[PDB]
Amino acid sequence: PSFLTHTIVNITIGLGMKRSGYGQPIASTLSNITLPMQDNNTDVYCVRSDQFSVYVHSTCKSALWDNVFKRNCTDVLDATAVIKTGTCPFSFDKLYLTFNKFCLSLSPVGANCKFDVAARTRTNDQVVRSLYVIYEEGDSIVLVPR
Amino acid sequence: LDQSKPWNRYRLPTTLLPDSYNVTLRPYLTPNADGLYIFKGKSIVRFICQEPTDVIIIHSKKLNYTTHMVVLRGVGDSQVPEIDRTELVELTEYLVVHLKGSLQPGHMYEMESEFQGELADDLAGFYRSEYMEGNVKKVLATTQMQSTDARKSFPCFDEPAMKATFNITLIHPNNLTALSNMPPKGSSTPLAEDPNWSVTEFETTPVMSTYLLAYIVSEFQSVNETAQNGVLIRIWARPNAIAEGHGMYALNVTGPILNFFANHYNTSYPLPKSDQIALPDFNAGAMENWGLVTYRENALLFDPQSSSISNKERVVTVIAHELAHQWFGNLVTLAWWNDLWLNEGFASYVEYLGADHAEPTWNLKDLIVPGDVYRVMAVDALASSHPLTTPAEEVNTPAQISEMFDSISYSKGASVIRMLSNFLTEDLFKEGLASYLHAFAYQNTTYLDLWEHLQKAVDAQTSIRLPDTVRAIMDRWTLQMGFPVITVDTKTGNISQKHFLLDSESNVTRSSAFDYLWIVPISSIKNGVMQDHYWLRDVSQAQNDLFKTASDDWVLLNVNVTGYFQVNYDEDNWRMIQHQLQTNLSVIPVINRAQVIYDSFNLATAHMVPVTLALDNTLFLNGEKEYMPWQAALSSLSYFSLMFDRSEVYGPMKKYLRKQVEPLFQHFETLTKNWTERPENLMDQYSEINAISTACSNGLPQCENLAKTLFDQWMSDPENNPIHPNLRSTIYCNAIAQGGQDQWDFAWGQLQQAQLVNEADKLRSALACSNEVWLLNRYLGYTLNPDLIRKQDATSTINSIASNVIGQPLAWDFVQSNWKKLFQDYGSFSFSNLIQGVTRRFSSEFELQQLEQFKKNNMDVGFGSGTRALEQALEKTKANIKWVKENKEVVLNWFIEHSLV
Ligand SMILES: *[C@@H]1O[C@H](CO)[C@@H](O[C@@H]2O[C@H](CO)[C@@H](O)[C@H](O)[C@H]2NC(C)=O)[C@H](O)[C@H]1NC(C)=O
Ligand SMILES: *[C@@H]1O[C@H](CO)[C@@H](O[C@@H]2O[C@H](CO)[C@@H](O)[C@H](O)[C@H]2NC(C)=O)[C@H](O)[C@H]1NC(C)=O
Ligand SMILES: *[C@@H]1O[C@H](CO)[C@@H](O)[C@H](O)[C@H]1NC(C)=O
Ligand SMILES: *[C@@H]1O[C@H](CO)[C@@H](O)[C@H](O)[C@H]1NC(C)=O
Ligand SMILES: *[C@@H]1O[C@H](CO)[C@@H](O)[C@H](O)[C@H]1NC(C)=O
Ligand SMILES: *[C@@H]1O[C@H](CO)[C@@H](O)[C@H](O)[C@H]1NC(C)=O
Ligand SMILES: *[C@@H]1O[C@H](CO)[C@@H](O)[C@H](O)[C@H]1NC(C)=O
Ligand SMILES: *[C@@H]1O[C@H](CO)[C@@H](O)[C@H](O)[C@H]1NC(C)=O
Ligand SMILES: *[C@@H]1O[C@H](CO)[C@@H](O)[C@H](O)[C@H]1NC(C)=O
Ligand SMILES: *[C@@H]1O[C@H](CO)[C@@H](O)[C@H](O)[C@H]1NC(C)=O
Ligand SMILES: *[C@@H]1O[C@H](CO)[C@@H](O)[C@H](O)[C@H]1NC(C)=O
Ligand SMILES: [Zn+2]
Repeated sequence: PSFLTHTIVNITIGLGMKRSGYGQPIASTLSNITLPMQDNNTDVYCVRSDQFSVYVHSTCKSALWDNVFKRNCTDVLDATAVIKTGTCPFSFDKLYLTFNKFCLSLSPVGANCKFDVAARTRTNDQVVRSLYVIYEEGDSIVLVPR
Repeated sequence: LDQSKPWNRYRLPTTLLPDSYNVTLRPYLTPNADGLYIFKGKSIVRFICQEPTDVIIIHSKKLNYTTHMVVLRGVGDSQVPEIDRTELVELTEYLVVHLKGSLQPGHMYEMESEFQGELADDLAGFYRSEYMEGNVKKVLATTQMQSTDARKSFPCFDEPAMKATFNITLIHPNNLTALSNMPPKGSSTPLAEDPNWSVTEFETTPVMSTYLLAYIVSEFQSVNETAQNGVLIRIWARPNAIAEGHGMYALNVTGPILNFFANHYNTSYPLPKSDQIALPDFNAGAMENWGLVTYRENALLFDPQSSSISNKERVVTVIAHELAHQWFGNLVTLAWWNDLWLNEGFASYVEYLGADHAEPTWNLKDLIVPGDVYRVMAVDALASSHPLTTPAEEVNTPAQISEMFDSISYSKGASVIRMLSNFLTEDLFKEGLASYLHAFAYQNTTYLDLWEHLQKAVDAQTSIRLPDTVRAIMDRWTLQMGFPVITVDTKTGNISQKHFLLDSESNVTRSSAFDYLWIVPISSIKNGVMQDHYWLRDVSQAQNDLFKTASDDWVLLNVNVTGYFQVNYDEDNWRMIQHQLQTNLSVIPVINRAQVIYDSFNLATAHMVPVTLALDNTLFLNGEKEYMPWQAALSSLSYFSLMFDRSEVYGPMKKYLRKQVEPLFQHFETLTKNWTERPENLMDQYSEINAISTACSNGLPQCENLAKTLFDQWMSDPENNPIHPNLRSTIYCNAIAQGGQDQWDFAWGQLQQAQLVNEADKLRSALACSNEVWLLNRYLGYTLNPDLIRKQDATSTINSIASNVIGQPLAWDFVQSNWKKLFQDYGSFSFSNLIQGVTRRFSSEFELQQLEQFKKNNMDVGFGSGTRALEQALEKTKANIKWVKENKEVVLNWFIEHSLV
C-alpha cells in the first residue's frame, strides 16, 4: 500500500464585529485571517503534498468606534466565519476536486479567482475579506473534503 | 515724551550694530522670598560702531542689575572711553549708557552685564508655565520673545533687523532637561557650587534676530527620528504624553514636511536639528523659534483614542505653517513689523502646500478658499478695513507692532500671495522664491526685494507673460484696501469692476491711489472647457468675446477662486449655471460649486442680486456629496436660520433643508455601513459630519434615531463610549434635546468626570440643547458656580444656551438679571463676547426697546470691557430689523415653494 501525504490547511479566521448605529450587527472588514506558516511567513500557502483537506477555525471579537477588539461577541453580535463560494468554479462545501497546483493567498496579486470569507451572523451573511486562490488544474494533487 | 534725544524715540539709532552675544541665565523654579520666582543671567554683547556718538542704547525691559551698571571692554586693539552715568528709560525700553568721551567706526566693543528679572507667568519673554499633572503643580521655564520681549530676558538690540550670533548657556536643576535653538555643545556639567545644579552649554547659533530665540528648562521627554540626511527631529511633550503615542503623529509628518520645504525652497534646512515642544497652556497657537518651535498641546499632540479627524488637520497644518517659517522668516527675515503681512501671509499659504505633501490624499490645498479667502473677504469688504502695506514710519510702539497681526495680514496676505504664485505659474514663482532666499540668507529684506526677484525670473523667461510689472500688479492689491466685484453681461461680453462693500450705502473715506481699481487675473471656464485667460486692466469697464455666450451656454470666472475677487453674472448666466449644477454638476470644479454659493449670498447682501437668487444656488445640493459646497450653503444660510428661527418661515425652511439633506444622509448611511466605519478622505469625513449635523438639527427621523440609539447604547454601558469622536458633538447635542433628565443628568455626570478638554467642551455645549425649560434655567444657575463650571467657560456656556431657541429668553433674562452681581464680582471675563452672543438674535423693534432699556437700567454701573460691544449690539439690531422687514415675505415664499414634493 503506497503512502500518501495529506495536508490539513488550518486556515483560521479571526472575525471582528461591531454594533451599528441602528443597533445592527455589522461585520468589520478589519477582521484578521491567517494561513499556515510556510518557508516565508504567511500571506501565502501552497499545497505541496498528494492531497489536502481544508479546515476553517473561526473566532470572533467585538469593538467600539475605537476599532480595538477585546471583548468577545456577546450577541445579536455573535457570528462565525464561513468561506463562501466567490468567483471560483468550485467550493469547499462538502459534496472531491483535483488540481495540479493549489495556493491560498491574502494578496490579490498573482491570482485566478477568490473566495469570500464572511461572518455568519443570526439572519445575515456579511462578506468581510477575500481569500485569493492560485490554481492550475490537473490530476496530481487531490482535495478531500471534511 | 519730548523727543530730541535718541532715547525718547521708539527706534534704535543706526550708530552701532551687534556682532554676537554670550548669554548665560539661571531659572529658579521654586518660589523665593515672598514666594517669588526669579531667573538670573549675565550677557556679554559685542557691538560694532558704524558712526561715532557718545551714547550707547540697548533694549532692556523689567530687569534689575547690580546697583556701575555695565562694564565696557575694547577687544584688545580698541581704546575704551569711560562711563559717565548709566540711565534706564522704562518707556522706550532702553538701557541708556552715557559716556565721557566718544567711540569711532571699525573698532568693536564688548559690554558685560549681569542681572536678574521676574520669572513671572505672563507667557512673555523669559517666563514660567505652571501645569497640573496628576494633582501636582509642575513648573517649567520657557521663552516667548515675540515681537519684543527679549529685553525682558537680557539686554540686547531687540529689532528683527539687527541679526547676530548667540552663545547660550542654561544653569538648571540637575535632572531637568535644557533646550535651545542649537544642540547642546557637550554634555551637561556639574556647577562649581551647589552641585545639585548642572550646566548645559549650546552650540553657537547662525545669525538670527533675537525674537527667534528660545530656551526651555523642563521635566519633558521626547520621541525622535533621524531623516536620511543627518538632521535630527525630536517631538518634546510631557513625559506621560510621550508614553502613549500622543506625539507620534506630530512626528510622522514632521519629516516629510521638512523635506518638502527643503525642495520647495531649493534650500537645505539651515540647522542641525528640529525640536518641536508641546506646552500645556501656551496661548498664541505656536511660535516658530528657529530650531525649537513651541506649540500649544492641542495643536501638536494627537490621541487616536479621543480626538476627531478635525484634530488631525489642525496638527498637520500648524506644523506646516511653523516649519515653513524656518526658511522664509528666520533665514531671510523681513526688515520691520510693517511688512509682517508678507511673512505670516506667506506661511499662511504654504501651510496647505507642506500639509498636502504629508497627507496627499486629503486635498488640503482647496481648504485655503473657505478657511482663508472668503474668511478674510468678510472683513475686507467694509470701509473699516485697511491695506496690507503700511509705511514703516507708522509702526513704532510695541502696541502698534502687535496690531500688525490682523486677519488681513494673514488671510489676505495668503490669498494675495496664493494668487501671485498662480499667475506666474508655480515653477516660476519658486525660482524667484529661491533666488530671493539665497540672495538674502542671514540678512534683512523688504517685500519689494521679493517682488524684484520674481521679476528677475519672469524677465529671464519668454513663456508666460503679465500685463505690467510684477510690482505694478501687486501694488493694486497690497497698497489699497478691499477687492473688486467682477460683473459680466454674458449677452454682450462687457465687463465691470467695482470696489465691493456689502453695505450698499457706505461712507468709504480711505482715499486710494488707483481709485479702487485692480489689475485682475481672470481665469474662466465655458461649458467645462477651460477658456484662454484674460487680464482686467486698472480700468472700470472692458470687453472680450471670452465672456460672451450663445442661447444655451454658460461662462464662469475665477476657477478654484485663485483670484482675490468675487464674480457676479447677468440674471441669465446664473440660471444657466444653475441648470448645469442641476444635471451633471461634475462639470464645474468643486471649489467653484462652493464659490457660486458664497458669492451669490454676499451679492444678495450687497443688493446686487435678489435674495431669492442666492437661494436658487442651493437647489443643486440634493445631488451634492462634497464638503465644500455644502459648507458654503450652511455658513451663508445660518444667518437666516437665526433671523427666522422663531418665525413663520422656520417651518418651510426647516422642511426645505431636510429635503436637500436626506439623499446625502442616505449616501453616507450606506457608504459608511450604517455608521460603523467613517470615510477615509478628510474632506469626505468633514462632509459626513455636516451631513448628520444638518439632518438632525432639521428633524430627519433616521438621524434623530441614530443619535438616540447611540446615546442609549452609551448610558447602557458608560466608560465605554461607542460614539466616534467625529460624531460626538452632533449625537450629544441631539440625544439630550430628544430626551429628558435621564440623559441630561448623565451627560452632566460624564462632564464632571471628563478630564480631556475636547470632550468637556462637546458635552458642555450639548447640555445646552435640552428642550426642557427647567433644565436650561437650572443649567443657567450652575453657570455662575466656579465649583461646577469654570468662569472662563461661563460666558461660553451661557450664550451657548441662548443659541437654543427655547433658551433664548431664559439666557436673556438671566444675563440682564444677574448683571450687577456679575460686574460687581466677576468684573478678564469677556463681558462683551456675552452680550453679543445673547442679543445676537434681536431683530424686532420690541427687542430693541428691551436692549435699549438694559443699557439705561445698568447705566449708573457702566459696562466697559465691552460697552462698544453693547452699543454695537444695538447697531446689529437696526440692521437686523431692516433686513427682516425687507427680506421676510420673499424668503418665506421661496422656502414655502421649494419644499413641496
Ligand atoms: C487582528 O490581529 C491583531 C493582532 O495581530 C489585533 O490587533 C491587536 O490586538 C491587541 C488586542 O487583541 C491589541 O492590544 C494590539 O494593540 C492590537 N495591535 C494592532 C496592530 O492594532 C486585532 O485586534 C485583530 N483583529 C480582530 C478582529 O481580532
Ligand atoms: C482646481 O482645484 C481642483 C481641486 O479642487 C484640482 O483638482 C485636482 O487637480 C490635481 C492637479 O492640480 C489633480 O492631481 C487631482 O486629481 C485633482 N483633485 C481632485 C480631487 O479632483 C484642479 O487641478 C484645479 N482645476 C483647475 C482648472 O485649475
Ligand atoms: C561665541 O562663540 C563663538 C565660538 O563658537 C565665538 O567665535 C564668538 O566670538 C562667541 N561670541 C562671543 C560674544 O564671545
Ligand atoms: C563667550 O563664551 C565662549 C565659550 O562659550 C568663551 O570662549 C569666550 O571667552 C566668551 N566671550 C567673552 C567675551 O567672554
Ligand atoms: C527689582 O527691583 C525692584 C525695585 O524697584 C524690586 O522691588 C524687585 O524685587 C526687583 N525685581 C526682581 C525680579 O528681583
Ligand atoms: C540688513 O540687510 C542689509 C541688506 O539689505 C545689509 O546691508 C545690512 O547690513 C543689514 N542691516 C542690519 C541692521 O543687519
Ligand atoms: C529632579 O531633581 C530635583 C532636585 O535636583 C528634584 O527636586 C525633583 O524631584 C527631581 N525630579 C524627579 C522627577 O525625580
Ligand atoms: C505613523 O506612521 C506609522 C508607520 O510609519 C504608523 O504605524 C502609525 O500608526 C502612524 N501614527 C499615527 C498616529 O497615525
Ligand atoms: C537646488 O535644487 C536644484 C535642482 O532644482 C539643484 O540643482 C541645486 O544643486 C540645489 N541647491 C542646493 C543648495 O542643494
Ligand atoms: C457627467 O460629466 C462628467 C464630466 O463633467 C463626465 O465625466 C461624466 O461622464 C458625465 N456623466 C454623465 C451621466 O453624463
Ligand atoms: C442598515 O440599516 C438599515 C436601516 O435600519 C437596514 O435596512 C439594513 O439592513 C442595515 N444593514 C445591515 C444590517 O447591514
Ligand atoms: Zn507664522
